[PDB]
This record gives sequence, structure tokens and C-alpha cells, in this order.
Amino acid sequence: EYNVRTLKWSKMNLTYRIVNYTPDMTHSEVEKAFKKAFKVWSDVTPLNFTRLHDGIADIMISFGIKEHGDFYPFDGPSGLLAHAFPPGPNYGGDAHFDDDETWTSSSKGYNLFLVAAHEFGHSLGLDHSKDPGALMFPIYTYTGKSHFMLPDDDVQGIQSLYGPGD
Amino acid sequence: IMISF
Ligand SMILES: [Ca+2]
Ligand SMILES: [Ca+2]
Ligand SMILES: [Ca+2]
Ligand SMILES: [Zn+2]
Ligand SMILES: [Zn+2]
Repeated sequence: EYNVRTLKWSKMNLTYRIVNYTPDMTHSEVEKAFKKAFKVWSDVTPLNFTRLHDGIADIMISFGIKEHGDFYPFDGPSGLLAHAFPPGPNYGGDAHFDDDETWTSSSKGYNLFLVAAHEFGHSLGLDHSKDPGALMFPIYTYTGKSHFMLPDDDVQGIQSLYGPGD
Repeated sequence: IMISF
């Protein structure tokens, strides 16, 4: 397919844009899930994320079905859930979510917040973790917790790129 | 990349 890589962004302040919304969730729920997903990474780095409402941002977020632009098509219900590109121009940093999945803010289907937090990891330069319990593990696992703690494997990875936070 | 099942 169409691919972009660099190890990391050369700046600490990044922009994102929610291009379109899944019908499974409300605009407010989708916006909250993505905002928390960026918070996972800005809590432990100097990274900052600013949301844009039009134009082109560093991280363009969109929901698509099957072939959607990059010739890495989705596969319908289940299987591939999402993917994202490493840092760089154009597609670099972008996050794609398969809208053939039922996206929820809870546990009914696939948790948008969890998947997005993982993909934004990739958008920042992270690879997959060899640890099945790390966020960046490629297999989707639902936690069932009323909160999310970013595992240490994921903190060390993102801090090796951008350094620590507060 | 996230995968289920
Ligand atoms: Ca799929
Ligand atoms: Ca981009
Ligand atoms: Ca859907
Ligand atoms: Zn894609
Ligand atoms: Zn992944």
C-alpha cells in the first residue's frame, strides 16, 4: 500500500482533526474518547495536542470502510480494527478506524478510547510491544476497568522518544 | 495496528 519514516516528531506541539464521526457514537462521545487518548500520552511526555476544526492537521483522524484511500483496506466486522502511520507528512501520523466495527464508549463493542490510544502511540513513533499487557500490543484486549493506567513498557517507549512529563 | 479474534 501507500506508506510514508522518521523516528519521531521534531516538535512537541502537534495538531489533530476529527474528519468524520462514526454513527455508533455521538459527536461528544467520539470527541471525548479521542481527547482522553491523547491525554494518555501527554500525561507522561512534554507533548501537547491541539484540536483543529477545519484544514489539515498533523494527525488526521477518520472512520472508513474497506478501501479508504491508502490501499491498506479494512476487512469488515472484526479482524483489523484500526491502523495509523508513523511520523511524517501527509498520511504520516494519521489514524484510521474501521467503521464496520461497532464503536462504543463502554464495552458493548470495541472501545474507541483504547484503540485510539494505541494507534496514537504509532502516530508518535512507537512500535508494537513484545509484552501482551502493554497498550502497544497489537491484539485488542478489553480491560473492564473504570480507569486506564498506561503500562510501564509504554511509558518507557514514549519517554525514550520525547522525555518525561510533569 | 489493532486486531481482534
Ligand atoms: Ca475490521
Ligand atoms: Ca498527517
Ligand atoms: Ca460502525
Ligand atoms: Zn488506512
Ligand atoms: Zn498497532
